[PDB]
Amino acid sequence: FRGVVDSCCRNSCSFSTLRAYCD
Amino acid sequence: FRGVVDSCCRNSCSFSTLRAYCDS
Amino acid sequence: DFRGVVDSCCRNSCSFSTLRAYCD
Amino acid sequence: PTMRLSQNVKPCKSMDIRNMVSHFNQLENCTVIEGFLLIDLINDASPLNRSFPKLTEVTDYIIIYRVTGLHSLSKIFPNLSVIRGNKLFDGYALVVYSNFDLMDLGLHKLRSITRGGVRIEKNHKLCYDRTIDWLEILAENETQLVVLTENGKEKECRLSKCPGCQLHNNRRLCWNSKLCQTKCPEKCRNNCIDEHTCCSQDCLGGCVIDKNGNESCISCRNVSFNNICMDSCPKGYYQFDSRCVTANECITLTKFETNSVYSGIPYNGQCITHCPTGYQKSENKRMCEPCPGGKCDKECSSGLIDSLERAREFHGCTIITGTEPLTISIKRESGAHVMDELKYGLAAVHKIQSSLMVHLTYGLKSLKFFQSLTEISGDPPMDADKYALYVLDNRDLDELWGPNQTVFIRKGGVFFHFNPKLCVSTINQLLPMLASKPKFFEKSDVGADSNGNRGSCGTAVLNVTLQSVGANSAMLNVTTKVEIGEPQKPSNATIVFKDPRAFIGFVFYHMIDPYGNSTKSSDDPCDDRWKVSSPEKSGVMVLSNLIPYTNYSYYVRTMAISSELTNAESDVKNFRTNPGRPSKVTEVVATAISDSKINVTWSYLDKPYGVLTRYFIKAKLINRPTRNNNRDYCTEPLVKAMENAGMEFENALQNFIFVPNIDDENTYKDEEDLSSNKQFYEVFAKELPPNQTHFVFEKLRHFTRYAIFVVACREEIPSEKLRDTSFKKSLCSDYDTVFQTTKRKKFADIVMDLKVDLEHESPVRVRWTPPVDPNGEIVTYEVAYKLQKPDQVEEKKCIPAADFNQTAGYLIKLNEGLYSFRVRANSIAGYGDFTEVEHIKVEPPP
Amino acid sequence: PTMRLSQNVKPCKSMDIRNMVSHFNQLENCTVIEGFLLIDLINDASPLNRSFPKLTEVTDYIIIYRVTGLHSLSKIFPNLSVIRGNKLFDGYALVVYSNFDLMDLGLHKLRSITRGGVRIEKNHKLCYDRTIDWLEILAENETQLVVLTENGKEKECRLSKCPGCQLHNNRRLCWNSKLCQTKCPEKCRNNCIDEHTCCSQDCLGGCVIDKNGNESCISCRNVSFNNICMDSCPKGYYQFDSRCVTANECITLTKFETNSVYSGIPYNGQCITHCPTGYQKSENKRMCEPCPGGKCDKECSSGLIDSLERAREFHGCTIITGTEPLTISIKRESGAHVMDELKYGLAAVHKIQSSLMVHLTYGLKSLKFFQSLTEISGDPPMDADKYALYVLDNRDLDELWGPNQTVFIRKGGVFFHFNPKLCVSTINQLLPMLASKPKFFEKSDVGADSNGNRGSCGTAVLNVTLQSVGANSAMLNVTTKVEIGEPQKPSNATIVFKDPRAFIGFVFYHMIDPYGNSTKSSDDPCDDRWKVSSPEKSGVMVLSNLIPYTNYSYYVRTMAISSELTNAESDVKNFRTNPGRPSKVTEVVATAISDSKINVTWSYLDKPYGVLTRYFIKAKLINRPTRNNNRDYCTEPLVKAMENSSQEYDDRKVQAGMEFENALQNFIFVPNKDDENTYKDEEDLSSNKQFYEVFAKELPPNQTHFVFEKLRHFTRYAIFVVACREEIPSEKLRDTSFKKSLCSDYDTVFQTTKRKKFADIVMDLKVDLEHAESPVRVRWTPPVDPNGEIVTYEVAYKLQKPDQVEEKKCIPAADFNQTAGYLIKLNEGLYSFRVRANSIAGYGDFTEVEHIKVEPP
Amino acid sequence: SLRACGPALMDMLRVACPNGFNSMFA
Amino acid sequence: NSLRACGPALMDMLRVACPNGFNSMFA
Amino acid sequence: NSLRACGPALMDMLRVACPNGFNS
Ligand SMILES: *[C@@H]1O[C@H](CO)[C@@H](O)[C@H](O)[C@H]1NC(C)=O
Ligand SMILES: *[C@@H]1O[C@H](CO)[C@@H](O)[C@H](O)[C@H]1NC(C)=O
Ligand SMILES: *[C@@H]1O[C@H](CO)[C@@H](O)[C@H](O)[C@H]1NC(C)=O
Ligand SMILES: *[C@@H]1O[C@H](CO)[C@@H](O)[C@H](O)[C@H]1NC(C)=O
Ligand SMILES: *[C@@H]1O[C@H](CO)[C@@H](O)[C@H](O)[C@H]1NC(C)=O
Ligand SMILES: *[C@@H]1O[C@H](CO)[C@@H](O)[C@H](O)[C@H]1NC(C)=O
Ligand SMILES: *[C@@H]1O[C@H](CO)[C@@H](O)[C@H](O)[C@H]1NC(C)=O
Ligand SMILES: *[C@@H]1O[C@H](CO)[C@@H](O)[C@H](O)[C@H]1NC(C)=O
Ligand SMILES: *[C@@H]1O[C@H](CO)[C@@H](O)[C@H](O)[C@H]1NC(C)=O
Ligand SMILES: *[C@@H]1O[C@H](CO)[C@@H](O)[C@H](O)[C@H]1NC(C)=O
Ligand SMILES: *[C@@H]1O[C@H](CO)[C@@H](O)[C@H](O)[C@H]1NC(C)=O
Ligand SMILES: *[C@@H]1O[C@H](CO)[C@@H](O)[C@H](O)[C@H]1NC(C)=O
Ligand SMILES: *[C@@H]1O[C@H](CO)[C@@H](O)[C@H](O)[C@H]1NC(C)=O
Ligand SMILES: *[C@@H]1O[C@H](CO)[C@@H](O)[C@H](O)[C@H]1NC(C)=O
Repeated sequence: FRGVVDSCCRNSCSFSTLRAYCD
Repeated sequence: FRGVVDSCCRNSCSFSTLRAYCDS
Repeated sequence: DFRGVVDSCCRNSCSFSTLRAYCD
Repeated sequence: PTMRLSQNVKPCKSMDIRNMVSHFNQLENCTVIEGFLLIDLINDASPLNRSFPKLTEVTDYIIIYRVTGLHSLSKIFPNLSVIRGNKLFDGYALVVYSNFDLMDLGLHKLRSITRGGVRIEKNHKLCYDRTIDWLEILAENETQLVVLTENGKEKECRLSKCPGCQLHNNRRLCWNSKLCQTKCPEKCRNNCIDEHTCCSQDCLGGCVIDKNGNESCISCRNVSFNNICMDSCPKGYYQFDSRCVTANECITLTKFETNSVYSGIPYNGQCITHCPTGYQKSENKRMCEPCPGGKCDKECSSGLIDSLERAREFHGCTIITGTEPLTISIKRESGAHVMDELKYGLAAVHKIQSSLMVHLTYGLKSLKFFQSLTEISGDPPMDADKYALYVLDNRDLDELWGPNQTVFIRKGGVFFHFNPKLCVSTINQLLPMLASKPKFFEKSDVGADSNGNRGSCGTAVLNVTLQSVGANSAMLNVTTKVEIGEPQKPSNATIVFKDPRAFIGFVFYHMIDPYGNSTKSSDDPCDDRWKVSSPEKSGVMVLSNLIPYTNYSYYVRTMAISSELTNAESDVKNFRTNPGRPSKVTEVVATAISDSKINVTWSYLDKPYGVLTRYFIKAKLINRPTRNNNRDYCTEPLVKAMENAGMEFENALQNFIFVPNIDDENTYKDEEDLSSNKQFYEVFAKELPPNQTHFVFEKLRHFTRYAIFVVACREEIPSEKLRDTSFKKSLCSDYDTVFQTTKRKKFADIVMDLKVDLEHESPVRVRWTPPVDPNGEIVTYEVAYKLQKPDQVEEKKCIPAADFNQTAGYLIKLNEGLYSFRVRANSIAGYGDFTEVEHIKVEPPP
Repeated sequence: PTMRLSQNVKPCKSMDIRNMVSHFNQLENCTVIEGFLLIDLINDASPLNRSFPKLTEVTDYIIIYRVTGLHSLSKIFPNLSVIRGNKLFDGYALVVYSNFDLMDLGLHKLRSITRGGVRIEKNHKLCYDRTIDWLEILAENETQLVVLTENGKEKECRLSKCPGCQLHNNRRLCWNSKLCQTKCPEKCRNNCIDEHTCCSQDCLGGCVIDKNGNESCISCRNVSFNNICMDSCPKGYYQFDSRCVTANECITLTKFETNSVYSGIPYNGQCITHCPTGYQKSENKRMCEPCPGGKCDKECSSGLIDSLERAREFHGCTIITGTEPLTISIKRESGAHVMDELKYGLAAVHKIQSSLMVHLTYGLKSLKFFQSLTEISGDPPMDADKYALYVLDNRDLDELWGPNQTVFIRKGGVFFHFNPKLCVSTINQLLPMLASKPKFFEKSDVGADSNGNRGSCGTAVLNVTLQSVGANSAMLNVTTKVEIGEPQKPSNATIVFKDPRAFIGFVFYHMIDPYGNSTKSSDDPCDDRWKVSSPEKSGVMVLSNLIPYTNYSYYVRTMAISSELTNAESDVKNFRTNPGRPSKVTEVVATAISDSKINVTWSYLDKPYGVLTRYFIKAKLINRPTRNNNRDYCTEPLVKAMENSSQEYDDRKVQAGMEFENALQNFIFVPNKDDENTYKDEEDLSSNKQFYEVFAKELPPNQTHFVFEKLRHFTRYAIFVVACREEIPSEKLRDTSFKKSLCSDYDTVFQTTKRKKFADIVMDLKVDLEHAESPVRVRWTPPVDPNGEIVTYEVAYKLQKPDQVEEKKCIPAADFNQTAGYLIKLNEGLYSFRVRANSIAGYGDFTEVEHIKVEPP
Repeated sequence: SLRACGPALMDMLRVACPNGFNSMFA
Repeated sequence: NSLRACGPALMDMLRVACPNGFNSMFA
Repeated sequence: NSLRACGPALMDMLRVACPNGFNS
């Protein structure tokens, strides 16, 4: 895992932001 | 028009007319 | 007096479309 | 092929038993009733006798109204088998209403009711009303017409055991305790003489069978002639309900209807009361002839239609006239036959000279039954001559005039209000029908949201597909693509919104639904079942914080600015999450059984979040208790020890800052780590099947505390079996340790090998060998002695273990005498046990 | 005399930096701020590579909210000298809130905060927040408003050593590890450079001293003009915070102070933002003037109100103007708070120039929120001057203007349709309202059938009376006789139903209300406060499972089918249940005080029912424990330390049954253990007169603890505690011998007193010998009042010689019935003797020593 | 003068003429 | 669809609501 | 709407959110 751990824990993240991490 | 519930109930009726459905 | 976001989303529930109004 | 019926039929016309018992004689040995049979207003029916088994079926219907003094209906109709319901009373074929003394329906012989249904209402003592499967008796195509209410079933009628036939179909279906319902196999439903003996399809309601093999039908399938059942009447004879008759017989027979008398007329092989469409009765009343001008223009006065029964009167009416508006206020308990009775009644009308009004209707589906209507002259309009079509408070009206039917309205305007299932678009169809041809309704004549707010308005359907599912989250996918403005190729999917501003986005709903049958969210002010989500224009959403291994129901709908009436929704799909992590095992209790056996018990009183294929018990030795240095032994001995708002400033700041724009058992295996000396287990663990709620170890070390696991593990889904290659998994539950201690070994093995001696006034010496494996470390040795003198008391001394063996034994100074000696070791576990006695003598001479 | 300030001034108005660092350009070479300066929501301040030394003073507060990537605050303000704080935020003049990267302030040159407090919190890396005594920064008066919290003060701030630098209160005065903080001597009070180098009082916050020897202020204390300080502005100019300006400048010197900016008005020497109370501002803003009408009212433009967030823009409006009509079209069924927001935006409205329209509203309960409307002038009316009040298609509009509340429509008619909840009689309240004064409304204006279709109209009043009230049940009695059928044919009976079948029955509401002021209904989607009984046609109801001695509220309404308009409901009433039985006393704890006393302590945390008329205490002496015969002693002696959905219901069933009945009747006929009774004062001394066998007392309701006396030594007492309540006048004549229940249940508590101080003691012991060859003998008396049975007697003896240690013998209680004596054989010599008893309470005390001489041949 | 309905109508009619009803078909 | 939140929770909800800049205060 | 998860919950969230692979 990468900074996703903090881009979606320390602050909420939207659907598109999360989807952006897919290959 | 001849029915009881259209002679009495709506339009109201009177005892004189009521004693026609039963007299024998 | 004045009212704003906090009384619009904290003192009572609010729809997500409201928060969208505070974005440039 | 051909089959006689039982007994020659003695038909007799419609019969009514009135005001007292002896009128029952009119019904004596009538085989079949050519019309309706009714019993009413018998102040005291108890004096009845002579039940009438010869009667078998009635063509039209049965109504029993306010007959008092009657216990069970079977005492009048022993062998009533079938009710044909040719003509029907307000959609009902059997009525048993407002009767106090009827506590047993009793119709055991009844098999089939051909049309309509049955109402059994306000019969207080009539227990066992709901203990019959009417739906097998009734016609299968539409069985909705059953009503059982107000039959004193609150507490008094709870003798439901009945002969239990006994418990079939989750009911002891019965006509009271005496008889149970006689079912028929689906191959011959309501056409069986017993549970297995199906009758011939040429019969109806079973047949009589005798040793001679001369089977005979109880009632014919279609018709009868010379007591022979056949599919159709022979040439030269006219069908009259259930039998064929001659011309004169038909001309003399009669049916009583609409409180009026109709004499049958033979026509086209049938005896009919009214000439069919386009025909009229002959002046001599013996035949039907074509109407002059193609059809007869009979006109009928307007009025009110409070029930399907009243609507029957309008049969054959072509023109409705009279200043009174023709009001339809049918109130059915969701019945079905309304569309049939009304179609029979009013369908012939081609124009209403007066105004129409549909008010307070319940169960009326549509006005399509005005099949021939073409104009509403509205000469006198209703409500101050303002309106000619008045539609108010119709709880079930859902569609207006039939497909491309036209009705010209000449005077006045429409008025639609409070029709929960009639969407506005349907109302708009009337625009080209008005004489004024308005492009829009005056805003006082059509409510905008009071119409169609409950019923599903005109809307397309969205294909919604599930992309993936996990432990706590799932992703949806709306397949039906939306488009904005011109599509450039319509009919390749749909849902086209003219303006980009119009479409706000898809909205997803979901909520827990173990049974998978939850209903959609209504417009109720506080229906909070569904967890509505925020709009998403991309058509994809990730439901989150789901409960693992649970069923869910979800559906979609398009949200747009209220000006745009285009709308669509999906069906209520369903799905279930993945297993996830099982919950901790509850109620783990550990009890010591002996010095070397611990006994663990538990129970799974929580959701397993999957299928738990196996438990896992593990016990590992915690290091033995130890003597702390500051222990005050031999001065403070112990016998036993086994008990082991401030934020408001932040709000005021936010209000101003924003401004709107303008132990780590990852993996396990069965293991048994025997001690170094091979006498006890250091750690023990074993996999168990889900059977066990308890397990007992053995060969456990005496007086030692063991920490106990209890872990439940779930089965592995194929995806998790490989997809989660090297991380997490987490397929086994969490746990919390439980501690228990083995008791203090045997009742012996404390000290041994004792002896006493002296130097040669010599002091006394006592020797012993310390225990090899006592209940914890020895804290003290207690030495006791007693003189060989009667009634003596034993003295004793204490040493804190000490270097007792330095001199090969403890030293004692004692006076003259003969003494017995005892010794015991004492450990942290508690008081020990003394050894056997030994003796020594003191004898200093002068 | 007077001196120029530091450098030429170039003010810039109130500013705000947000969403990116590049916005910092707005501060380029600003000398001062004519308003607040707030920086916030910069998600990363690291890329910044400039400072703004020329910024020296800020007229209003600074707030630094949620700026991240900024560690040293000084990076932005190299020389922020004075925080004039002319206007405060929430009473504060400096806020540094939740800066998750801030570590240091570093405002070395800051020297004064002329007003307001300082709040600094949630800066989870901020050290040195506590290392400056703020009260020497704040004004020279009481401004104890500082608040410092959650600034990561736990342990990590090891660099608090600071260069030492001045030290006071056992801590250095330092901004950070290298920026020490310096005070001024009391001779200046914050216009000084160091501990002695202080400048003219005319300067505030500091000064610059040139090599020429001249002195220049970095900020003027009172005012400035043409870069020159002085006490007051020259005439022909107007003061604006720091600098005097010309009127043509004041007219453009706006200040924000709220979501809408206010312009500056040159007024008698001061550039005030808005005129004082009772003064209007000229259309040219060249001056204020007294209100032409005495009162001043804010005009506003008409426009559609599509949602609550759009209504809040109307706050403070008093006159609505413009040809467009005020269209209230809030489709969002926001529920309860809808009234709150609509009232906030419009409560102050007084006059509407162009009529009002309410359309397609969902949750709008009533138009009460026009709390101050008095005139709908309707100069331009709706729809070609036809209408001036346009209420159409509202699902929940129930009331027009509140009580009284005249509105005096001047022009045009009105329009009402499709308002199902609005009873027509309510609309008729407007008949005396219209200026035209019509006697009635035409069907074209108010729908006869489209209004009140579902509203409670023409409600009558029902008399509800409660027959009886119990401990946990009560009965109601709807007194108002209701003629379910038509009288046939007497008069009277105000409330009547034309059809028996149309009246399902009364329905009874009730709920717990400690204040008796609960209302029948409240503005809520579905308030589940009221418990609803099932429809009840009889007219009498019995509530059950009521919590005793609690105040309730209840009211009754009729439940008629949808198509029947006759209905009624009673006013809300109150009643209180009976006192019932009080709850158990709590945490009864009893402790021994001696061999003769016990202290009993308790409280009454659990709620009572009724009033605590009396506490009750009782003590029953439990029979003393005694030896079990199978036990042994002298082999196991005792030390013995002692123990102890809303969804309006469907009437489809009733309607359908009704119509079927009508049709059928039309067709059928044709023409031609301590029961509380013992709870009373009671005392019973034993026959020995030494101790109480049974002891009880009645106590006032405020003695939470009691102490006993004359108790038996070493015995277990069955303590007993109870609460009681007074009896209602009806109770004392309804009960004869069976109800009672005036007192609570009890939790028996056992205590054991203590052993007698001197314990078991033997007395009158003596040695003896036969015929003075026979063994010597000893005789004594058992203790008079031992602590239970003397299970064993113990005698100790020793030779009067050095070598022999003390010897002892033990005998059970037996063998002393013969002469209460014991024997032993001894050799020639003289001995000493001692004796004691041992009982089930423990070892006894030793008696005084005896002596004896022995001399057989 | 009379206005009864449903069971009220039934009972009032029964009381007003308990001497039996004329009935039909005869 | 009811974001009842206060203080830092509300700030986080705003941040997740829109990644752009927040407010045009006289700009 | 909004999302918030951590640890294995976040791992599952990302697993569902990316039916295709996601790099280390
Ligand atoms: C049956 O009742 C009739 C009168 O209704 C009577 O004449 C006859 O005798 C009775 N028969 C029997 C067997 O009770
Ligand atoms: C049938 O009933 C009639 C009365 O209408 C009677 O005269 C006749 O005897 C009866 N016949 C049989 C077989 O019951
Ligand atoms: C009217 O509708 C019927 C369907 O019942 C259809 O067959 C017919 O073609 C339609 N005609 C017109 C003119 O719309
Ligand atoms: C399912 O969603 C994906 C995006 O996650 C999209 O590419 C795909 O088209 C959707 N399904 C279909 C059938 O289009
Ligand atoms: C939905 O999918 C089915 C195939 O599964 C297809 O036949 C149908 O046309 C689709 N409908 C829409 C509205 O996309
Ligand atoms: C729906 O499921 C519930 C249980 O969840 C059950 O009680 C109810 O009878 C079901 N109804 C239908 C129509 O399936
Ligand atoms: C102890 O073991 C026995 C035999 O396996 C079992 O019956 C019992 O339940 C166990 N103890 C407890 C507390 O369950
Ligand atoms: C124990 O579990 C096995 C499955 O492993 C099952 O076949 C068996 O019936 C179970 N026995 C009991 C007594 O639960
Ligand atoms: C850095 O400073 C230069 C001036 O040297 C300026 O032009 C630039 O905008 C600054 N950039 C940032 C990110 O502060
Ligand atoms: C109170 O109820 C009783 C029946 O319990 C009834 O007789 C009485 O009339 C009611 N009260 C009044 C004032 O009628
Ligand atoms: C209610 O009771 C009062 C007296 O308590 C009486 O004056 C009034 O007429 C009653 N009204 C009704 C509607 O019962
Ligand atoms: C009732 O009165 C109490 C104070 O006794 C008060 O707190 C409460 O708000 C009041 N309720 C209403 C509805 O007025
Ligand atoms: C409770 O009701 C009684 C009368 O039943 C009344 O005296 C008392 O004031 C009420 N309590 C309150 C708090 O209103
Ligand atoms: C014992 O009772 C006395 C009252 O005589 C009281 O003053 C004292 O506090 C009590 N002590 C305890 C420990 O309850």
